[PDB]
Amino acid sequence: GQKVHPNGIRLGIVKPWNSTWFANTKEFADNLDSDFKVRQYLTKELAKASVSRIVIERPAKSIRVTIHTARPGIVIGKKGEDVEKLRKVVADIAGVPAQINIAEVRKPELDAKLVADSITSQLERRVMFRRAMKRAVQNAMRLGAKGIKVEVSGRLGGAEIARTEWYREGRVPLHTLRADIDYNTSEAHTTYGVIGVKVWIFKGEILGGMA
Amino acid sequence: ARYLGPKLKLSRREGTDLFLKSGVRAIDTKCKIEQAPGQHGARKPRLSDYGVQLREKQKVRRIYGVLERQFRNYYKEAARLKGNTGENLLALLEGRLDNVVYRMGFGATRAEARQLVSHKAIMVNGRVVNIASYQVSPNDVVSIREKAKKQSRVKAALELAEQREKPTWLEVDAGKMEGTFKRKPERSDLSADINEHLIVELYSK
Amino acid sequence: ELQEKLIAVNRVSKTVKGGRIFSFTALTVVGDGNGRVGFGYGKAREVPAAIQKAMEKARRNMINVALNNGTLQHPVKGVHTGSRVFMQPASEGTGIIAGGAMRAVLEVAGVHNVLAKAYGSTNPINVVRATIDGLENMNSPEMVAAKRGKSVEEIL
Amino acid sequence: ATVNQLVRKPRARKVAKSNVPALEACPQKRGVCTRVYTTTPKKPNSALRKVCRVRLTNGFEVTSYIGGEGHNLQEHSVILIRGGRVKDLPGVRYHTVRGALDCSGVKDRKQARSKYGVKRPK
RNA sequence: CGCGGGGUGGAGCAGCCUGGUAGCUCGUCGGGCUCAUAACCCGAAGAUCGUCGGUUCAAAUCCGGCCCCCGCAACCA
RNA sequence: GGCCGCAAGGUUAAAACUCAAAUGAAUUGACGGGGGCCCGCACAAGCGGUGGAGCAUGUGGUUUAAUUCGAUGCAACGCGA
RNA sequence: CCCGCAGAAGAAGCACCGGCUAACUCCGUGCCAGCAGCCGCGGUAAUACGGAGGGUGCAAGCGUUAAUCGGAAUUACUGGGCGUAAAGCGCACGCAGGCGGUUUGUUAAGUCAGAUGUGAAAUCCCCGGGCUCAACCUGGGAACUGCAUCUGAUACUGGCAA
Ligand SMILES: [Mg+2]
Ligand SMILES: [Mg+2]
Ligand SMILES: [Mg+2]
Ligand SMILES: [Mg+2]
Ligand SMILES: [Mg+2]
Ligand SMILES: [Mg+2]
Ligand SMILES: [Mg+2]
Ligand SMILES: [Mg+2]
Ligand SMILES: [Mg+2]
Ligand SMILES: [Mg+2]
Ligand SMILES: [Mg+2]
Ligand SMILES: [Mg+2]
Ligand SMILES: [Mg+2]
Ligand SMILES: [Mg+2]
Ligand SMILES: [Mg+2]
Ligand SMILES: [Mg+2]
Ligand SMILES: [Mg+2]
Ligand SMILES: [Mg+2]
Ligand SMILES: [Mg+2]
Ligand SMILES: [Mg+2]
Ligand SMILES: [Mg+2]
Ligand SMILES: [Mg+2]
Ligand SMILES: [Mg+2]
Ligand SMILES: [Mg+2]
Ligand SMILES: [Mg+2]
Ligand SMILES: [Mg+2]
Ligand SMILES: [Mg+2]
Ligand SMILES: [Mg+2]
Repeated sequence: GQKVHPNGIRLGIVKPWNSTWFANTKEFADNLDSDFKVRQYLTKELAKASVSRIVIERPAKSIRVTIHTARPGIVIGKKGEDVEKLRKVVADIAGVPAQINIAEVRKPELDAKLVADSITSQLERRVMFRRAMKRAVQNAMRLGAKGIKVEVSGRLGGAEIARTEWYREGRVPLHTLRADIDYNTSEAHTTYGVIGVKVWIFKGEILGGMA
Repeated sequence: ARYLGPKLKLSRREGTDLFLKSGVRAIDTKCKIEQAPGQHGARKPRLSDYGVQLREKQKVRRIYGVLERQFRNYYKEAARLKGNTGENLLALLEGRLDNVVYRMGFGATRAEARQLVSHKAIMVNGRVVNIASYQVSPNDVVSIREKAKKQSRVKAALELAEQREKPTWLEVDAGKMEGTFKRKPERSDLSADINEHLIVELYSK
Repeated sequence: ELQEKLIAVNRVSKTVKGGRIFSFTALTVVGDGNGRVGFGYGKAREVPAAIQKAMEKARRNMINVALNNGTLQHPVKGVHTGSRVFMQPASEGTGIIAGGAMRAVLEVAGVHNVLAKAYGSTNPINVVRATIDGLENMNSPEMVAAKRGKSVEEIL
Repeated sequence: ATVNQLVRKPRARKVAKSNVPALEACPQKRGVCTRVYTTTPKKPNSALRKVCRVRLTNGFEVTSYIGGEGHNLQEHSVILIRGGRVKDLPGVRYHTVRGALDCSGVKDRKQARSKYGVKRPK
């Protein structure tokens, strides 16, 4: 069958929104276009900075970006040079005065987006897909994830026939709404085509809800 | 007959040091001793039972400079002879005259020793012997004849032999340039890394 | 201390409603050289898991064999499903002359000189089991003297 | 099985016939190409395999495969044949010897030259 | 920087050579034991094998890089 | 070929040629106009329809300079749109 | 056979590299050309067809074919089987033949032990010797598993007697 998006089905219940601002129908679409532009530019720039989650937050006359990243040192660089460059570019893109904040992810082995990006990086660098996915699963379980599942799909090892391979350890209850399933995907553009990577990480269950 | 190709190639393929060069310089400095020779040298394929047996036999043959027919004859004689077959085979290979000359130290390499023996530089009991495969007997004196006593390569080889570890089963006088073959080298005197079971099994298929 | 070697890996199928499900079987033999030898057979969806399971099973369920100076004590026969096996105490220096699975089992067991031949079926699993059984059914001069109520000098 | 039964009637060795009876225990034999043509191979494979019907010096008329790319053979061409069948050709149990009497070596071969009668290039 | 050796639960030690198997003692907790401590017995917890990689069906082990630690290294007026 | 038989035939008993399998037991599925058990608007019990008419709409076909391309058992045909 | 002369000077090839089986990549071709001992390979990324580079194995040889034994316990004496895989006559009676409960005596045929004669030399094997070594030649032994005759043993088998 076809499974629902774990993040989308858990929005509001346990997962927050990435963009968090109010807008009337007059400015809704323009806000969406600008947010798309900002996220695209930021990912393209900080591809090698291990960025996990861009969070856009708009005061009525301001744009506040919050970059969740594993290595703040590289994104900020020398004192404030790189952040100021990013701030000025995002300001011109948005057309509004901008303010960039940086949140450090202390455990990049439990972040699904970072894990998927690392696997795709390894796949592009022509490692063995089983080796890469087993390393990711072992690292997450060692770091203490309640569960993790990783799936790779399409022309594995340059094979003419496409296949899907997946490894799960621990438990990853998808149907439990109150669970905390971090999920993200990535694509490795190998010389034989695209290889899709999906990662589920069950970190726990939030009883209190806490939206 | 004699292998005339690159010698470090054989050493790399086998993996160990076969002492195919004089030993003034490290074999790691002279070549990539770790990597196998060829386009696909970096890859290390897994060897099967027949592979390792063949490898061991090739190692011994390349070390001593013996082709398949002569080596097979050596094995046949060793099997026929009483006692341990592998030990007898090693004893015969040691008994070879070129090996004896190299052990005494009148040659930087076994090839150099064979060169001297072929070019009639070696007297055994006052008899000029020309065959490298000549089996030396116990209590045999082996001496360099006066024609070759002037060669500088013999003295350089003597210095290299002094550098090397001395064999107990021989007694060599460098001033006289002559050594006595006291006794057949025991298995304890011979190198431990060489395995004989593989050779015996390979030829006892 | 325990020397171990993998004899054979075989691919097998299950043929389920959807398609065919493949899995791997590993036959391994471990031994201490000093006389203890034990075989193991494992199965998993992947080769490394199967080999590790076989290694664990082989590490367990060992058996001691009475070795005389690194060789057998008397000619011994061994039988199983198809494998009929004969082994002879050859002289020192002959080496282990045996075919495949028997070679592996005897080498890890620690016997350095035997003359063996496998009659009948030569299926690796059955021949390993038959060889181990034959090694088990081999008594020493001390054992026969004790059971017969005599001294070793009377038995010779 | 019983030794008494064996004494009455011993065990009679199973005489295995040769698979190349036209050679008559000879390594090669000379013949004349009665006809040169091509044939379709057996089921799992496909090609136009070159074969010769050859009248041997000892009266036998056999069919022989022509190995290598291209051949100059024709009718009334004396050739030398050896043993060996082509499997996926019904009734062909002999090979022609390339580089033999009135048979040219394969052109432009650099490997297996000895098998195809090709002389060493300079 | 030159050469060599080393890095394994918190500490002190095996396991490295032969690629498959994380062990021993002290320390911690609990129980029994002791009136209790102590001693003794039984359990339970604790490394990811310095780290980054490479090889391989599979790496504490094989190879390389980096990080450190130690020994050796010729220089202080 | 021999022997036996009125005959039908019986008995003794090859070779050339041809293939790389033929077979025995058992294992997991799928299937059976095999067997048992169970469920679902599956049937049965009911109500309202479609198939007839006109028109709307999609498809096939035919036509056209073009009638853009795709979906086309259930699970395409008021589908992408 | 020895001594002298000159100068690396005159002297390396063949098969193979998918598994069995030690040794891999690229290019050309596209169920064609072709390969093949078996299993198979080739329909557009061929480690299996051709060429190249690299490698592996032998080497003045290397491959192919033919032939015998081996592996083949696949004619099984050593050393197999016959309920369903090939294999118990449809069933019985019975001659020749094969086998023979138990005790004693006797014989000495089988059996065993010893001795004698012979079993040509060469070949095979062991210890030596001579060709510079080896092949080769050679001294002495061992062996030639056998046959015959004689002298003994009498447990078993056979004969004879009860
Ligand atoms: Mg859905
Ligand atoms: Mg069989
Ligand atoms: Mg008839
Ligand atoms: Mg309903
Ligand atoms: Mg109805
Ligand atoms: Mg209608
Ligand atoms: Mg239609
Ligand atoms: Mg259409
Ligand atoms: Mg269409
Ligand atoms: Mg519809
Ligand atoms: Mg190979
Ligand atoms: Mg070929
Ligand atoms: Mg190609
Ligand atoms: Mg080719
Ligand atoms: Mg043949
Ligand atoms: Mg036979
Ligand atoms: Mg049978
Ligand atoms: Mg039947
Ligand atoms: Mg039957
Ligand atoms: Mg019956
Ligand atoms: Mg009787
Ligand atoms: Mg009778
Ligand atoms: Mg008598
Ligand atoms: Mg004679
Ligand atoms: Mg001599
Ligand atoms: Mg003689
Ligand atoms: Mg009697
Ligand atoms: Mg009697």
